[PDB]
Amino acid sequence: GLFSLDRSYEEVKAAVQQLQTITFRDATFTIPDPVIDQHLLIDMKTACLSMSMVANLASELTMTYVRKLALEDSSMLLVKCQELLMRLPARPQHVSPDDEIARLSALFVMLRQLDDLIREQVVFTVCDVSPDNKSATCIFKG
Amino acid sequence: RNMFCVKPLDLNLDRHANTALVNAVNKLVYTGRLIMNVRRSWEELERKCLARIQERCKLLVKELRMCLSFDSNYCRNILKHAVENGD
Repeated sequence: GLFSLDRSYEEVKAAVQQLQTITFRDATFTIPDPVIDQHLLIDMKTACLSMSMVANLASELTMTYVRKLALEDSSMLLVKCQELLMRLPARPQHVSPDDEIARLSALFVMLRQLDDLIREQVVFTVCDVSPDNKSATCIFKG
Repeated sequence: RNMFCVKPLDLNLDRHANTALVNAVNKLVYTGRLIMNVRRSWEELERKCLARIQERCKLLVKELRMCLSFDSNYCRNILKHAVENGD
């Protein structure tokens, strides 16, 4: 849905084709009928608002951690995530733990807002499998 | 030396060293010390002037006292005022 905004009809076609196919636990499943109605439009609106509030709330410490780690650490995790990112000692010019904790609490609220878009409600929790994987004994969570 | 030509120009405080609070404190203590110095010098010159003019009034009255004439008495009466204030 987000990618559909300001991309050509055929570009969105190709993106929908590739994002449709999911591989999970050595079996591949396909989503039927991914269609951008108003029901997805509400989710897009709240995703944009949540991202913008995350960006506005995040402090310079939070922003600059990635850059500072990259200057003095190297790992597949770090190089991979920095390859996903844009390209561009000294003391931190503002330091206040109380401001930082207030800001982190608000950012936690916003990150909960954004997570609830993809987070489904748990209905059962499993603790058993029939070895043929036809049935399980579960605790109901509703 | 000369409290009339104020030169507060000591702005040279680079940001890489010291925490921001110490930078602020150094600027503040500089300005405060400038104010204190100028006020102290002013007061010392004021009191020197008052002491010198009081001494001169004393000596000149002592000298004019020796003759009792209208002019001499008039001058003594003028010098008789206390001069321990700017006014």
